[PDB]
Amino acid sequence: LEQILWRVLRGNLFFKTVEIEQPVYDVKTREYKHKNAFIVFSHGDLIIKRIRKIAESLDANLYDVDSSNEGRSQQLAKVNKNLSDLYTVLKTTSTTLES
Amino acid sequence: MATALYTANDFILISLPQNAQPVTAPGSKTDSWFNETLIGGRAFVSDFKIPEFKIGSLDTLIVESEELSKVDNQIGASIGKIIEILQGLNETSTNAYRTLPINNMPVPEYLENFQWQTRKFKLDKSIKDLITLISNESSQLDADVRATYANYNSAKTNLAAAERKKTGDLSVRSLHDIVKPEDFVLNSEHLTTVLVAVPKSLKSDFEKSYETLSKNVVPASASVIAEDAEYVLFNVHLFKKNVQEFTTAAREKKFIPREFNYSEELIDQLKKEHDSAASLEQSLRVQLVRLAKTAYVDVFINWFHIKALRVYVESVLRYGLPPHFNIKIIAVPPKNLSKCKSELIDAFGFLGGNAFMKDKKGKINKQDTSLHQYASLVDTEYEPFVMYIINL
Repeated sequence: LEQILWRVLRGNLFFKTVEIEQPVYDVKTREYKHKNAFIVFSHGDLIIKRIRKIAESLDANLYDVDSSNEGRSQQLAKVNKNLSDLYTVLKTTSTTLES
Repeated sequence: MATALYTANDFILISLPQNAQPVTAPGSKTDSWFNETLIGGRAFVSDFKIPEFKIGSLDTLIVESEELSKVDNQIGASIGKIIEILQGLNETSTNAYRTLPINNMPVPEYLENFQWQTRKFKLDKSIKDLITLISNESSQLDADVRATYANYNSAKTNLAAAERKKTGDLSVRSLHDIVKPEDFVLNSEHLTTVLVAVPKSLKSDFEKSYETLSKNVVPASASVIAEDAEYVLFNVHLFKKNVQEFTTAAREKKFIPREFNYSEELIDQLKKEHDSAASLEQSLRVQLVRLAKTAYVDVFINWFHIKALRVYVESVLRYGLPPHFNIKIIAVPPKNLSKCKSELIDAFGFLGGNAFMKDKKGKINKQDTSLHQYASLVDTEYEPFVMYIINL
């Protein structure tokens, strides 16, 4: 897709993707893999619907940060608290069950 | 490129912007330095005449491009079906009226003859306007062609049906012109005469067991006056209650079930309908040929203007701000694409990109994986410029 967008979309979006530091296990067959994180802007609209109906095939984990990059704060916290919480159920359940 | 096979040529269009150059030797620009570059000093390279067409969105661009491409290729298939049915008409044993002076005008120029060949081609319209215009115009003209060909299909089926009854061996034909009426005696309203036929081997052999029938079997007057193919027909008497018994008694030794109970109007109607079908098909072919060829030639212009519009779309995408450039035409003898394209097309692609270089290039689409689609409408890997199959 990196190159497909180059011509089907004219390459009209400033393509920006980065390597992942220490990726993790995939899910379907539940093993490891590597990936990259493309960042795409726009000011044309339906191009976005094109993006959706083309990228759903492989993986469409829809994401976008607040360009006004101060929402970042709550972005972090709202799920940092959630993970802090979920870190417990694992130990609690394991302990009770095994015991 | 091209698609047909005749004593004709092949044609292509290409996107060339202003910033582009024909890079084969430094110190020149587009229009010059490309006059005989294409081998032979024989070809003739020109541009295409087409202005802007007012557009609102790029998201628009894509949708009109897709729908157009669809209808374009659909009507390409339609025109293929046309040439097929025209050959079926077989105005000539070989292909006819193709490569002949198009619209009575020599073929070579009649496409580079395009000086904005206008029928309703006026800029006043908009994009959707001419889109639906041509779509529906093609729709109706092709439907008319379909009606023409279906009329011929029905006519040919019925003509063949009739011709079978006038073709083949005896006992498969009808009786409308091979016999004459004034033999079945109706002088008496008691006797009934059946003109049954028998093979040659036993023609006179039915002159022995033939008199056990009823009153007044008029004797010494039955014989054969015609021989359908090889076997023999004759005259038989039988009373009004002496029909099915005789039929079974005769079929007991294998005579075909074929009796033509006569009435003059039968042969009259048969001759009338044979003549009617003959004249029907005659007029049908002789007029539909000219009608179809006329529709064909009048269509060609829009059939190619649509792809001209396609390449204009391709342009306004690929290089944008000036919606037109030297979108160049090519005219060169055929059977030479192998060593008449590669250098220049590869050089223009080289100019068209600055981040990718590989060996395999093309347009095909194969549903193997995300790779291998090669268009700006479907996925692609390496396809800088734009051209297409152009031929009458």
